[PDB]
Amino acid sequence: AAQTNAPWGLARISSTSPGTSTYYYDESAGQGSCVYVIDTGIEASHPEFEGRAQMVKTYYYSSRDGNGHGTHCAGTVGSRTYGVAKKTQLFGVKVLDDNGSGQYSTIIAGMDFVASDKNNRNCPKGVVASLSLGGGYSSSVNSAAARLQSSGVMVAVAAGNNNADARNYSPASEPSVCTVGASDRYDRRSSFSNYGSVLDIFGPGTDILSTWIGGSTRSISGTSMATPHVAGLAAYLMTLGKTTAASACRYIADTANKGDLSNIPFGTVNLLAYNNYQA
Repeated sequence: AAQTNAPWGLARISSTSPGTSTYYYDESAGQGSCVYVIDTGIEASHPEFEGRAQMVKTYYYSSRDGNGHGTHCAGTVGSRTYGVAKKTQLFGVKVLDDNGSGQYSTIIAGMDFVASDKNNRNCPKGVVASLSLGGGYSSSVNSAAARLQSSGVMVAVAAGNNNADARNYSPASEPSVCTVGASDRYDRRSSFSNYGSVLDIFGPGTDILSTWIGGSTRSISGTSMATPHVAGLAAYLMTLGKTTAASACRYIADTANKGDLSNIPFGTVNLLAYNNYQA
């Protein structure tokens, strides 16, 4: 399948070169997979989600996304126009308040929730969790992410936006999950992207168009935007049967575009997520 005039990041993930604008992908499109977006919520009524999104858990007075961040990330995973995996099922877990903030204890509870809640959902092709959030190093936060991964969920986490080594941030620094840095449309490391040996992969993160609350759209930047590209890619590849939740991060690194990014510090992987789809 070909989506013309796609957001640059979608075109990038199906291309061996920057500077194109058509996204190419297998029509299976993540059907039969599920992606949990652990964030500020998801505006599931947005026409872009086509009935495939739902809130399953909140720790606050509403499950609604009063911020937009979670809706934007969910749109990059799986919206019809802005999403990588256009037929996946999206499940929202609201661990962040409408200012985008959340206590680590709530975030940990949300991760353990997903590890159990997947047993209440139909995801024959597999389960992914996208975590566009983080703070300072916490062994308890890292352990929660490790448990979620161990339970059979492909966990993708943002590297962080400090232009610093991600070893000092959580859950970015957890070795067993997929830690995602951000790149721009010219294949440069995004100016804010964290780096370091703990990164597994880069995805598009600068000037990413996606869904927003109020049935709208906007372009924003962050490792929060790169993470759902990788989460959606994992769901897409799992639906194709090419990999599993336990092996998807390694498979994405195996099959990435290699050596194409600029300003990658010595010791950080130079790997850009790529679907290897041959139309």
